[PDB]
Amino acid sequence: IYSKVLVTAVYLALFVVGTVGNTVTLFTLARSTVHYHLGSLALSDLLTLLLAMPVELYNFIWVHHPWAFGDAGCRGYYFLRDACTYATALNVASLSVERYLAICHPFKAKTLMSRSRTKKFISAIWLASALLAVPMLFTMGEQNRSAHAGGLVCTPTIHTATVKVVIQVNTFMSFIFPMVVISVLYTLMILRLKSVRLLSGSREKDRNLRRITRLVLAVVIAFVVCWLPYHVRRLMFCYISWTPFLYDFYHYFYMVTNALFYVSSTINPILYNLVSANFRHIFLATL
Amino acid sequence: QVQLQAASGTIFRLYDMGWYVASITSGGSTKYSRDNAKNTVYCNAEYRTGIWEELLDGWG
Ligand SMILES: COc1cccc(OC)c1-c1cc(C(=O)N[C@]2(C(=O)O)[C@@H]3C[C@H]4C[C@H](C[C@@H]2C4)C3)nn1-c1ccnc2cc(Cl)ccc12
Ligand code: NA
Repeated sequence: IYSKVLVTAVYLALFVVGTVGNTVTLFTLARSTVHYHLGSLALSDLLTLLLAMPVELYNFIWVHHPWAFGDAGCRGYYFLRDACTYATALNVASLSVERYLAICHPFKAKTLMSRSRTKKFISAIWLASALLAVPMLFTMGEQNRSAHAGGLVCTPTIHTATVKVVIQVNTFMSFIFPMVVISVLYTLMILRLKSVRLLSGSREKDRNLRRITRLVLAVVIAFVVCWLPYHVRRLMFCYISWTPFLYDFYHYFYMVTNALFYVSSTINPILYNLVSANFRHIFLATL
Repeated sequence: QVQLQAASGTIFRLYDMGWYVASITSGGSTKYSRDNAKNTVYCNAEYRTGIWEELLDGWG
């Protein structure tokens, strides 16, 4: 029991901070190209905190058995977590693309990223994320488990070998591919930043660009810290078929990776206020 | 932080140095002599203190 209250208190703290911060971020940003991407990130976070976490607390932390949400809920819950996972990584890579075009091709960017085209590119991202999460719908189901007391459970309903293929494919599409593109574009930007005397031809616009680029890079580092351990846990299920020491190391590594999933949804608003003076004043005004 | 004498202090990069008459730039393009490595050229110098900072000019 003692572990349950410890985990439950950590989740509640994240839910309060995350909910208020992302909700304010939406209105604060409301009243330009950067603004839409940060808006989309706030929305992926709100879904994660409002829908995924209440299911996790009831049917995982406190009531292990039996599953209480029905077959449909079992399928819906795994589908949501994957859909949020794709949406976050895709937004951060696209946000990285907008910074790179501003620094290395300033004139070309004006047409390439236009407000009308920005609204359309974000719609595609949400549509793509839901489509990539469709396979987990079919992988998971609700089954009556005989005689570990027998009863209704949410468990994989396909062969265990095929399940491993689904987990590995998601790791590459959701994490490895985004990291390669983000690494290459940021490497290029820093080489330009360390060389050019003035960007955009004025001091004020140069100073503005450097501050915004620094803010986005902080978003990237927080993303790598939270998500990379989570993929390593998933990769252990596939390749790591124990003593008392090893058992405990695996138990705690699993719980730590679960908390990190929610921490990712709460970090951004905090970063925005620290890095930017202007956002803080408007945010403080709205909050 | 920047000090003018040759320049020393905490400088990420030095850009346009000239006599205030003539000016010299990193790479040597000039309008009216420079030792780029030595950080040596009223004397006014353009500089930056970090990669993320704004461009500033300081006098000696
Ligand atoms: C053999 O697996 C591991 C070996 C070593 C360390 C581990 O995690 C830290 C894992 C591991 C990974 C998953 C792991 O990520 N399952 C899933 C999950 O998210 O729940 C299940 C199963 C599939 C589909 C879906 C989503 C993935 C992958 C539900 N579960 N899981 C564990 C499986 C079995 N016993 C374990 C014992 C300990 Cl002490 C710790 C972890 C264990
Ligand atoms: Na998110």
